[PDB]
Order: sequence, then structure tokens, then C-alpha cells
Amino acid sequence: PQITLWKRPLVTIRIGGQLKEALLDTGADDTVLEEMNLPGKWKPKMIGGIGGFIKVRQYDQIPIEICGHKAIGTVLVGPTPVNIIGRNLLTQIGCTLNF
Amino acid sequence: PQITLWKRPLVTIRIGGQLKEALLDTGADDTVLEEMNLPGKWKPKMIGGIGGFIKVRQYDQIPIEICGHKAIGTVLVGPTPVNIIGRNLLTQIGCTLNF
Ligand SMILES: CC[C@H](C)CN(C[C@@H](O)[C@H](Cc1ccccc1)NC(=O)c1cccc(O)c1)S(=O)(=O)c1ccc2ncsc2c1
Repeated sequence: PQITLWKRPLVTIRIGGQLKEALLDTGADDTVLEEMNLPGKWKPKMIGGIGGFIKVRQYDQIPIEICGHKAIGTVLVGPTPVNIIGRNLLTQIGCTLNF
Repeated sequence: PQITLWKRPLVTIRIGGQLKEALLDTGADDTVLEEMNLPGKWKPKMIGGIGGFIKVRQYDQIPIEICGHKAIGTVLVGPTPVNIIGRNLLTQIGCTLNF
């Protein structure tokens, strides 16, 4: 599909049996999700943006479904105000910028 | 052009006869540039990102040529971690997400 940018590029994602709205974000290196208690091992990390840094938990090899497309990779979990699908997963679902 | 996302979508922009590198950032509502001088009146503004809120200077009706495509619109100047082109200008240059 094609998504114009008049509004925020929010789409439905699925991780386990939680469905969430998340930004398709070309400015995000990594995928950052709102606080959720995912199973398995993780590592602490700090990521920076406008306003400074937040602390996140890095979970690896998490399957995630984005608009019916299958992805699997690293997801950072922490106190972000919005769910952010970053480039690590955008490539997996075949996402490009075009103009 | 078509831009893939295995690397950061950094492009050369021209603003005030100056060449800068900026990130095409679909998760950003606004276009935010690192500290620089621009002519004319500005308004104090505050914006929020992943790490909290910052103060920026709001310049309106500023021409920027992004990867050869002309835009004229609002540019915020302040302590962003990197120059970002947000949706306000991405729409002007006809940028869409496709997968
Ligand atoms: C450095 C370039 C940018 C600012 C990085 N950010 C992505 C950017 O699209 C973020 C995404 C976002 C949206 C809404 C609330 C919080 C965050 N956008 C913004 O900061 C933003 C948003 C609205 C208006 C505005 O002027 C700026 S990010 O801070 O969210 C981010 C995301 C993923 C990531 N992975 C490693 S560092 C890192 C930082």
C-alpha cells in the first residue's frame, strides 16, 4: 500500500495477543514499544531523542505482525509516549520512502 | 527517488544558501533543525519528543530544497539531536511510505 503523510502514519501491529497502533517511523533506527511485560531475556539500554534519553529494555527476536506483514527482530520496551516501528522492522515488511 | 531503509534516510537540503544533511523522519510532525541563524521574526515554541520537551524557535514560510524538491514552510530551530525533516515538509515534496 501507499501511505501519505498528511496525518501520522499509524498502523495496527500485533505482538502476542496485544494489538497496538504504532508509527511507521523512518527517523527511528530501532523499534520502541510502550511499556509491556514481554516474556524472556532482555538487556538495559538508553536511547536518545528530542528532550533527552529514556531507559528501555531490549528484547531480541520478537515476532511482530505489521499490517499483515510478518516481521521478527529487536524491540525496545520503555516509557515512550507512542509505539514506534523503526527501520530494523520497516525493511522486513518492504517499506520505502518515495517522492 | 525511491529510498530504502537499511540505512538512515539522510538527504542533502539547501536552506539560506547553506547545504546541510537532514533525516527524512516520518515520525516527526515538525521539521526541526540544529542551532543555526535564519532571517526574520520567530516565535518561541515548545515541542515534545521521546525524552521530553524542548524550547525551539519557530520560523514560518522558509524555503528549503530537499533532495532537489522545493518546499516552503515552518522550520523549528533548537536542540534536536539531528536535523530532521518532518511531515509538514514531507507532504510538500510529495513523499509517501510504500510497502
Ligand atoms: C534522532 C532522530 C529522532 C528525533 C528520533 N526519534 C524518532 C522521531 O520520529 C520521533 C518519534 C516520536 C513521535 C512522538 C513522540 C515521541 C517520539 N519524533 C519526534 O521526536 C517528534 C514527534 C512529533 C513532533 C516533533 O517535532 C518531533 S525517537 O527519539 O523517537 C527515536 C526512535 C527510535 C530510536 N532508536 C534508536 S535511538 C531512537 C530514537
